[PDB]
Amino acid sequence: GSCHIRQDYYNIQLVVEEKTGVEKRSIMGKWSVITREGREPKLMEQINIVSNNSLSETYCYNRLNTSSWGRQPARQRGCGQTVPYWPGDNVLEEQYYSTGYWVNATGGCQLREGVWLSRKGNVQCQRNGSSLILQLAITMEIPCDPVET
Ligand SMILES: *[C@@H]1O[C@H](CO)[C@@H](O[C@@H]2O[C@H](CO)[C@@H](O)[C@H](O)[C@H]2NC(C)=O)[C@H](O)[C@H]1NC(C)=O
Ligand SMILES: *[C@@H]1O[C@H](CO)[C@@H](O)[C@H](O)[C@H]1NC(C)=O
Ligand SMILES: *[C@@H]1O[C@H](CO)[C@@H](O)[C@H](O)[C@H]1NC(C)=O
Repeated sequence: GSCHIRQDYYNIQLVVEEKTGVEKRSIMGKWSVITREGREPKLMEQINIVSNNSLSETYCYNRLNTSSWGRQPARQRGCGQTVPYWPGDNVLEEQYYSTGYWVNATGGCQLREGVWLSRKGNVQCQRNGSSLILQLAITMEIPCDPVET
């Protein structure tokens, strides 16, 4: 994925174990939470590179299958929409965990069976005040609440 070298202003404080998902306070690990100035925190993989004719490190927002973590995200996003996680949701393109980081996930934009998070979809609804648009496959449960209060 997108890679960026560590800058001296980065204050890396959180590492996550790839398979187990254990979070620990540390400055250094294979998967670390990186917050580039202004940007959302992201879990990034340390990768070996050649840069300016020398061996080095960089950090890349690479895909990570979080199934073995055995814990759910607080939000997910895919196909240009970000939604709260509701139990029953499928894995989307990225997952946000409550300690505070996005993970590049292994899913897509199918939120439930036959229900896609699609900006050009046919159903508008909300989850906890957050607006979303769904595309439904051809009864069908709508996994969200009406916009009317
Ligand atoms: C999640 O990570 C994957 C790689 O693990 C990213 O996919 C690659 O993105 C780069 C550009 O950044 C392309 O050159 C590659 O062809 C893509 N595929 C692979 C298999 O490497 C993906 O873009 C990342 N997703 C997000 C949302 O950042
Ligand atoms: C992620 O891992 C789980 C457990 O091994 C597996 O069932 C699932 O298919 C994996 N997802 C992808 C996209 O490989
Ligand atoms: C979001 O809404 C659902 C259903 O309306 C509810 O079950 C859930 O507790 C809400 N979550 C929060 C954080 O309010």
